[PDB]
Amino acid sequence: GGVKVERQVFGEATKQPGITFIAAKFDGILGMAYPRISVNNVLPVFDNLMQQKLVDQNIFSFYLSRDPDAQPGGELMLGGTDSKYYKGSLSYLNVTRKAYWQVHLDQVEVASGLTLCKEGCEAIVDTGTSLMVGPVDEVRELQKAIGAVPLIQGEYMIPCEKVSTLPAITLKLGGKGYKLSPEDYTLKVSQAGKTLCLSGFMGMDIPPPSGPLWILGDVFIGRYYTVFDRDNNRVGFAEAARL
Amino acid sequence: GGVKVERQVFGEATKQPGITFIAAKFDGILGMAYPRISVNNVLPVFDNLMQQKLVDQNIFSFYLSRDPDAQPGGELMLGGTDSKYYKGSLSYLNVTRKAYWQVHLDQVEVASGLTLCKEGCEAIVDTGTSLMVGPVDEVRELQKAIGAVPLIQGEYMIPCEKVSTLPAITLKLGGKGYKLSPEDYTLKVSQAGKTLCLSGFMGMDIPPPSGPLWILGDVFIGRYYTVFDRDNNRVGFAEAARL
Amino acid sequence: GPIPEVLKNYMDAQYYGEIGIGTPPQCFTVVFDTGSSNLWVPSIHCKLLDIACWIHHKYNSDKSSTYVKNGTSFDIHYGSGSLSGYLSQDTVSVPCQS
Amino acid sequence: GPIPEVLKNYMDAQYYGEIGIGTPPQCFTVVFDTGSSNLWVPSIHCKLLDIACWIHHKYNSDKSSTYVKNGTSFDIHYGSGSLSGYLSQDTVSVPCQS
Ligand SMILES: COc1cc(Br)c(C(=O)N[C@@H](Cc2cccc(Oc3ccccc3)c2)[C@@H](O)CN(CCc2ccc(Cl)cc2Cl)C(=O)CCN2C(=O)c3ccccc3C2=O)cc1OC
Ligand SMILES: COc1cc(Br)c(C(=O)N[C@@H](Cc2cccc(Oc3ccccc3)c2)[C@@H](O)CN(CCc2ccc(Cl)cc2Cl)C(=O)CCN2C(=O)c3ccccc3C2=O)cc1OC
Ligand SMILES: *[C@@H]1O[C@H](CO)[C@@H](O[C@@H]2O[C@H](CO)[C@@H](O[C@@H]3O[C@H](CO[C@H]4O[C@H](CO)[C@@H](O)[C@H](O)[C@@H]4O)[C@@H](O)[C@H](O)[C@@H]3O)[C@H](O)[C@H]2NC(C)=O)[C@H](O)[C@H]1NC(C)=O
Ligand SMILES: *[C@@H]1O[C@H](CO)[C@@H](O[C@@H]2O[C@H](CO)[C@@H](O[C@@H]3O[C@H](CO[C@H]4O[C@H](CO)[C@@H](O)[C@H](O)[C@@H]4O)[C@@H](O)[C@H](O)[C@@H]3O)[C@H](O)[C@H]2NC(C)=O)[C@H](O)[C@H]1NC(C)=O
Ligand SMILES: *[C@@H]1O[C@H](CO)[C@@H](O)[C@H](O)[C@H]1NC(C)=O
Ligand SMILES: *[C@@H]1O[C@H](CO)[C@@H](O)[C@H](O)[C@H]1NC(C)=O
Repeated sequence: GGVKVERQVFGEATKQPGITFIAAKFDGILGMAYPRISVNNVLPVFDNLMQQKLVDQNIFSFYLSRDPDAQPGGELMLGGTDSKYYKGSLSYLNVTRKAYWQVHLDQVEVASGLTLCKEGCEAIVDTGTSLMVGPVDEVRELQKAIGAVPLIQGEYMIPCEKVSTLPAITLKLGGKGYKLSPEDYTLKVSQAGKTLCLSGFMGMDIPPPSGPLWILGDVFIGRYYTVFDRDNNRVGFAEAARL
Repeated sequence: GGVKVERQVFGEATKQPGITFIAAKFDGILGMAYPRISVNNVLPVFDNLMQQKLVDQNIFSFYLSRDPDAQPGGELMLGGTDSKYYKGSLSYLNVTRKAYWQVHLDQVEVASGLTLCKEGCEAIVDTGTSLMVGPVDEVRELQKAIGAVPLIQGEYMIPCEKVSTLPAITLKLGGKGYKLSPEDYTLKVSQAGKTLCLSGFMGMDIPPPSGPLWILGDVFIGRYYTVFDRDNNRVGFAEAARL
Repeated sequence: GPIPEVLKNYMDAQYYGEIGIGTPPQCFTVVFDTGSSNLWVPSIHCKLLDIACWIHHKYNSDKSSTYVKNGTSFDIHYGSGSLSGYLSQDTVSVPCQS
Repeated sequence: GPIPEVLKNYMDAQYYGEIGIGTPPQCFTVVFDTGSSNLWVPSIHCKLLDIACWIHHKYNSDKSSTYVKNGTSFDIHYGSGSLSGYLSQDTVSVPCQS
């Protein structure tokens, strides 16, 4: 039991320079934002699917496991939600700008007292970004508060023995608090008995027309089961089921 | 039944930039040339082995399969030759310069009549180079004769339907002819039903103190079982066993 | 009613699932990316020596009975990378269903 | 008498065999390269995020009873690439013999 989106226009890649496409364990990318930002004005997969009336609810939801070894690694539900991957009830935010899955982020507060996005800002919910992304200047100051050292390309490191004593980061969305604990916003990249704790916050300034933007990435979605509603142009969050 | 070379000084690599080390299916490199070109004047593995008297004959030989699917892919014999991987009897050339495994190459003749290394030149026998390497100017002219098109980084392409009708290349070493057929000097890089014929000759100028040099690589060794003699500082060749 | 699509999780850095393109379907793993709106996969018409082309699954139009030629050039610029090729039209299956 | 060492052949482009470094031996695949005279393997002291470090087998001095510290910096420049690190001393087994 699957779904078949006929007459779908896609790209046949002939040139993929840079290390990104050598580092990628996947073959390509299935874009799931709005037709608005589609390259060569190609109708998106979910858009063509909605048009062929292959779903009763024009929504798609994501469960992302935060345990690499946990099976399955995640689940995309097309045409509904999966209640067994989330706890409690969904909380919705409206899409501001219908290009990316953009929402209004009220503020980012650190338990130590530090405040970023102090008077509100714009954020996108991006499944294809592993980390939380914030502006260079705001993230540098955030990483001073957690005591993380600079690494490369806007990334940071924390000595794992310090991770437990770190403060909680809270993201205010729809007037509601979205708490990420130190464990939630730090990646434990382990191999051969060597463990390196990587900050789940990255410093990158997105330039206009697109930005500035915060990117709520896999760090956030992994903690909060996300619902993408094209019927009502809203985003849903619920604490994701975990062990 | 193996061999244990004690107190061996090696490198613990911490930085490996460039795509080479991402493209490599191996972990490192065990250098087998003379102590003369050893970085940080570290005693080589075969040199320390000879000193610990772990072999009766201070020689090592290589069998390299030219069928990727053929098992084993090759065989290194430490302290002898493997008569079951070569046909007939060994032919020896003396090492000119005892740094690389350098020999005098009398000439390179193409059956079409073209001659490269016309009045003799210097060549190294290098197991860690896949292709035959020659000077940029001489190889460009050689690839005109085989009708091969330029690709990138001194490499070339031949349409596979043309490969069979190509001329034989002969390398004169120790006054003896070393014939490579079109199939011997062209790599059939196949995948997903797509076949790309790659020239086994690459154009690269090695600068002094090292060069200029020709590199007799895996293309040559795969056809001719090679013996490396540190006792008598010579190189042996015999037609390798094939099906 | 709803279509479940299992995702693989590589080191909490990359989440991807399996799709199909063609009749009969050719399988590819893709990132269902909410930060973009295009769909692309490697072509059989890429350089075999290019690390990115070789190590991934390539789409072959000749193996598909539902393929519709387009040919329009495309270029995509993501946060972490750039790629180029050409456009094609075919059926997309979710999951692959071989 | 003579020690046979089986080699793997990857696409007629790379030939490599298995060796051991340490007591007990830690296995690594190496290119027995006649065009060079040094021996090196990836260290456990390399950046986990660096593609080359992660995807290969790393040597760990702490797991070896025969390891002798050196520490001298090294830099190697091959035809196709460059690497750096530091020198160490230990027993090398051919083949690995775990
Ligand atoms: C370390 O953490 C990460 C950091 C980043 Br920045 C990404 C990332 O590039 N994600 C891509 C998807 C993708 C592509 C290629 C490879 C991928 O995975 C790998 C990555 C590395 C190695 C191996 C695999 C993932 C988009 O989801 C980001 N986005 C939207 C947000 C955004 C918006 C705007 C701008 Cl400027 C920049 C950004 Cl990051 C995009 O790439 C947007 C691309 N884009 C459009 O689609 C578009 C349409 C119209 C106008 C302008 C644009 C535009 O810039 C991923 C990360 O880990 C997974
Ligand atoms: C496409 O065909 C190929 C082309 C080349 Br050029 C090589 C290659 O670099 N071989 C290296 C070994 C090696 C290292 C790292 C990776 C390897 O494998 C991969 C490669 C790509 C992707 C994945 C894996 C292999 C040496 O065997 C070459 N040599 C001696 C000759 C030579 C001699 C001199 C000079 Cl300038 C240049 C050369 Cl090519 C060397 O690298 C020599 C290094 N070197 C010394 O050792 C030395 C000591 C003292 C002074 C100077 C030198 C010196 O330059 C390999 C090829 O396919 C396998
Ligand atoms: C190859 O496939 C392409 C589609 O994947 C074909 O080109 C595109 O065709 C679609 C419709 O199928 C067009 O989309 C419409 O665009 C209008 C207007 O938006 C934009 O139009 C112009 C086009 O020149 C563009 O430059 C502007 O920026 C506009 O924003 C919308 O109102 C519609 O709702 C719909 O989205 C694409 O515009 C068109 N693209 C191009 C580049 O022309 C193409 O024809 C196919 N080729 C072959 C040979 O079959
Ligand atoms: C770390 O290990 C290193 C060895 O792997 C140690 O340094 C090297 O030690 C060897 C002997 O074990 C020396 O080799 C000898 O060199 C002489 C002369 O050749 C060169 O000598 C100088 C050295 O400064 C060099 O600069 C010149 O270019 C000469 O060509 C030969 O005649 C011998 O036969 C033998 O090969 C190395 O020279 C030496 N290297 C260095 C850089 O000093 C090192 O001591 C160890 N470190 C620790 C802390 O234990
Ligand atoms: C979203 O829009 C609806 C109207 O369509 C409104 O009832 C709701 O309060 C809005 N919520 C937010 C968070 O903007
Ligand atoms: C190699 O040197 C030996 C003397 O050690 C000599 O008999 C032989 O003819 C030489 N052969 C070549 C090819 O140089």
